[PDB]
Amino acid sequence: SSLSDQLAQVASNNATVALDRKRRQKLHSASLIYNSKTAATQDYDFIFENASKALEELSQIEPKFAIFSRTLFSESSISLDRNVQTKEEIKDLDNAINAYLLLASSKWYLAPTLHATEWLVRRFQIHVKNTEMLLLSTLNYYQTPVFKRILSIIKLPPLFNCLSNFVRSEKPPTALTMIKLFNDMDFLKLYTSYLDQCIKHNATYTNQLLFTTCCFINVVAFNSNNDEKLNQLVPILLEISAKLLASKSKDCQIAAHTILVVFATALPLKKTIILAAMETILSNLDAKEAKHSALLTICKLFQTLKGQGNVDQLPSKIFKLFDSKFDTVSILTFLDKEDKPVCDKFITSYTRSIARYDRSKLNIILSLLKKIRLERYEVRLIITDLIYLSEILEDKSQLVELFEYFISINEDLVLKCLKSLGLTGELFEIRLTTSLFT
Amino acid sequence: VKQHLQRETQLKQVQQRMDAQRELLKKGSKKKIVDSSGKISFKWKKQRKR
Amino acid sequence: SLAKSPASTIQILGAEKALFRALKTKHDTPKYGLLYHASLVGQATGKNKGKIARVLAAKAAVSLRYDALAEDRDDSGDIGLESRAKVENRLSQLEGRDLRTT
Amino acid sequence: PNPKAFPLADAALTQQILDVVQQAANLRQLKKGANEATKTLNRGISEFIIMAADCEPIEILLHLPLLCEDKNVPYVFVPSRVALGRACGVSRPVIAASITTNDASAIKTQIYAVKDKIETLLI
Amino acid sequence: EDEEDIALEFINGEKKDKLVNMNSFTSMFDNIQNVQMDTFFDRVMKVLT
Amino acid sequence: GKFRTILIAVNAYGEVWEFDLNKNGHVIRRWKDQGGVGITKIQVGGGTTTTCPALQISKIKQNRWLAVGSESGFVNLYDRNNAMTSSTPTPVAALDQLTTTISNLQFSPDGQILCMASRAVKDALRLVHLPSCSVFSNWPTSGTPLGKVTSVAFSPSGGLLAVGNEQGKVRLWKLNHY
Amino acid sequence: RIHVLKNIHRESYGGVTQATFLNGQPIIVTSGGDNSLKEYVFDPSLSQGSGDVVVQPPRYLRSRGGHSQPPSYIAFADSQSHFMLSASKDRSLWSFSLRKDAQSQEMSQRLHKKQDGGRVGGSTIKSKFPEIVALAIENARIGEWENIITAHKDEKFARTWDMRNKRVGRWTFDTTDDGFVKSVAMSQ
Amino acid sequence: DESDSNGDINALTKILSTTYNYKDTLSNSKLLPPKKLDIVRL
Repeated sequence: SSLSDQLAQVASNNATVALDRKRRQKLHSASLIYNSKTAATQDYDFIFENASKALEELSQIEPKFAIFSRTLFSESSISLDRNVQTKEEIKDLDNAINAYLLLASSKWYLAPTLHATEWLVRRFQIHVKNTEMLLLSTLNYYQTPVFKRILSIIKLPPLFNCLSNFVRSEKPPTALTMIKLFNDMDFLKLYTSYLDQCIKHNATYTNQLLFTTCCFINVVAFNSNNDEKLNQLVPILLEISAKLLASKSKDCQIAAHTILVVFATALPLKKTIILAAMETILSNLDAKEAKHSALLTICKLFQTLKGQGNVDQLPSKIFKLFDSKFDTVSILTFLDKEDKPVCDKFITSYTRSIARYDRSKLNIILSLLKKIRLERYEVRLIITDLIYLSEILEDKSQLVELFEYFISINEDLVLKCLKSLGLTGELFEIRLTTSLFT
Repeated sequence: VKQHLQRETQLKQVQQRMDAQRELLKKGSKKKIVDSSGKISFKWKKQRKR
Repeated sequence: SLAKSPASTIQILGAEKALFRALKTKHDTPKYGLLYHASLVGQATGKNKGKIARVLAAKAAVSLRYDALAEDRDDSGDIGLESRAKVENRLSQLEGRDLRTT
Repeated sequence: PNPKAFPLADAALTQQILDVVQQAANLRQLKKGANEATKTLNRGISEFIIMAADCEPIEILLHLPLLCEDKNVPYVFVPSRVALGRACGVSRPVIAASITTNDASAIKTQIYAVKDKIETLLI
Repeated sequence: EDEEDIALEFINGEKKDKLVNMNSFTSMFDNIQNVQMDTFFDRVMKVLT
Repeated sequence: GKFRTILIAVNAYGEVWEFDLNKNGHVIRRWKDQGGVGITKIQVGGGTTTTCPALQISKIKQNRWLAVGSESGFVNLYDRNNAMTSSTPTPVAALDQLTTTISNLQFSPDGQILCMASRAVKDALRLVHLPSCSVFSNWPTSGTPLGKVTSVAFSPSGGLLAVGNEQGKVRLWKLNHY
Repeated sequence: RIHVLKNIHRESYGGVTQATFLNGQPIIVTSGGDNSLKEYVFDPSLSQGSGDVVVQPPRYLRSRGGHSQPPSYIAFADSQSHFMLSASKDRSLWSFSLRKDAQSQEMSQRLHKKQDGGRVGGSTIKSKFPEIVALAIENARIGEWENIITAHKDEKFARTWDMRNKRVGRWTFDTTDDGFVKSVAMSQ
Repeated sequence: DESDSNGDINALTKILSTTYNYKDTLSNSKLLPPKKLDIVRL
């Protein structure tokens, strides 16, 4: 390698060290508020007073900010220099900085956040040393001028290279630039680690979740014509969807619902994966908007399926979990809803699962089949299952009522089902102990 | 008034010739058709503008 | 008369001096006229100002012909609102495009 | 169709109009769009005007009959703007087309026949 | 009946669905400011359906 | 064991007649192609067609799809189940991928593919997935030797596609799904 | 699961028979029954703060190889007995050094652009040439133009190769009577 | 840290751990997929 390349590595290692007056000036002029002229003349005490006032206001707004007054915004931190610390002490300081940035991500629209983050910018050089966490925490605000100020004073990591032309520019980054930023796989791994930390520490909020959901959905849409890129996108996005579903936050759950719906529409997934995602959706479901989104998600996920086991009944555990979460009258009023997204595959699988397991809501099966319009293959599968159930079950009444309904609508399909099963219509009349045929 | 009419029709013929050449400059498949009288015409292919 | 004028006239209305000196001296014509003071053209930047002027002149011609020639009109400006929505879609597309390489 | 759309032609006249429009499209004797039809009416270089009766709202088209009555130019209504656009030879629907004037045009006889058939409607 | 006739019933069963292309959700960035997550989900479902 | 034969005839305007050949050729119905100018081709698909016939009377099925192809390069695609009622029906899709006259319309025996082709220019063949009504992207390709496509045939069973062109070549492809 | 490297070794000869991480190194040495010995290395992460979460996939470092099937044909490439040419039934033509095994290299089958400017043709899923049944090599014009002719099994043309570049050349020599190539020869 | 030794939230994580190919191809779905075609020249 070149001597110049090795010296470049040396310079990158000793970037923040103020080895003389000019380096001190260049490092200290970087600020989120003041210009370079004022910033060079300011000392640490003045910035510390303003940052302590800002942290007092931040603690009055959010009480969790008061824990940082003993560790980062204390009076002892004025004389703490990073470069004379060891690696363990720098690691502890980095953990504290990460926790502060995670907590301060939501409040960046407030004025005290900027004045309090001045102290971390100027004492602890986070725009040089904690750059990635700063960008990931403030990445939602790319319209706003505070992100412009961060971009102006910041250095860029390797993973943030789509923003290289938006440094020191009046025009903000665009939505296409953010999509191109997210479209990298390693950036997605870094961002899913960040979201894992946010979900683990309960720091997710609505503007963040809307931004990440829109970016993930647009990444899926951009990769929709490459099946290899989509196949690589399966683990990252489905792990982060599982983690968002594990959250207690209904906004996190709705974000995971959106990701699952778009991603299932873009890529035809295995039925095992669809059923496992449905189990994960149904497991931690406790809020009303989450239920409303989750039912539509389940209907769309089942409408996606096109394999041989397409219309097959649910497994017993998943069916009982669905029955516990979503109730019969809720299914009925979901069909009464005027919007009514296409859900015939899920409704038919639900009907066959009811006939397999419950054995007591055959009139509910009748009501569902009256309210939804099913296709011939689905009706044929339902009719065959009901014929088997008529052979098994001792009581015929709940089933025979369904069978006059099936004579009323598509009688010839019932005849062909009986012929396929080897039964004559009069033999089925003997089975039902009632004459139902013309 | 008659001279105004003559200038107007002369400018009309000039503009028609310019517009014919400006249509040749564009994008399409065209065929040169030479009449027996000697007039030069161009006929375009039956193709729809994308 | 403003309804019977086409959209290309409505774009350059008020810039007749520059328009006709350019048309008489074989120079470049104005990109816009009185419509430079509409709010949407102001939101446009750079080369997108002429594009938004062209789009807005076309939609203004549509809305203004409707506004003059309709026998039955509800005085709500719904045609104007739909055309404004279309112009805002076009403006958002033009502004979201960037020229520097990422 | 809208009552303001007048004169609307029948199926056979619509056939002949759209055939002549296709021939003019192949010969580059056609102007597409209400703005360009307005320009040809102003400049006096239009044979006749074809307008699509299913334009919504129709008042985008309705300024053209006034200009046609002023400059004494025949105009006609055909039912479908999709049909008019496909005859004009473009991938977009077209609500107004203008047949321009050319004496050396090979389709002059067809243009003048359809023009007379349109004028009988305007009588 | 035949298994071919049953397969034809499946094939006539499948109906039209909207597909995802690259410029399907680019306009969603305009309105992520004040709206809620359920409203975003409704917009996404409207695009997909 | 009983079926009826319907003749579906289209003129250049777009008006479509349907005759019942069993009832002395009297007219069942008449309707109009939406958009509809310069129509060259009409073709049903998804059931027993003249391209793919039945091997017995019980195998006769109705056709789900109808396609109308014009001089402009437009193909209007009608779903018959909804289009038999309107007498001025709306197409499910209008395809403008080709810019020259539609001279070949064909369907797969299942009707999942519509093959539309033009003999006017080279390499003017497109395969359309139904019911999504979407053109396949990866095929045909810039290096596909279609030529000036004058004739198209679909195999009844094998899933083969035979394309005959102006150089006299008939090239053959197999769809691996079939 | 960090990563999956698919088909680094052929399934028929036994797949990955041995793979060993070297001690303290981000280098794994792999081998299989197909006469290959490869190495893969892990680059350092592109993230500074994240690190262990964001892991780049392993990349190919270096390998040694040979024929996977017995050689169909051999020849000596020069008078110094430095190098041999060997074509095998696994459709590979190799150059093997008698002086140092590192200098052995597989002749590249990447085609050239046609002189007229037309497209070459053939399947986009690229496969190797049919097995070579005959070979002729003359080093009188090595470095100037093609100096190897090979006759391949069940083909009606012969292929030329350049030994200086170690790659297939730009001419295919036809039989012009609709027959398979049985013999090749070259002038001195 | 760990030894391996009524819905569960870990179902998706476990199925992602198990399967390596996520797209469904062995089902023989007999409905033709929309945008990509499997076609070979004879």
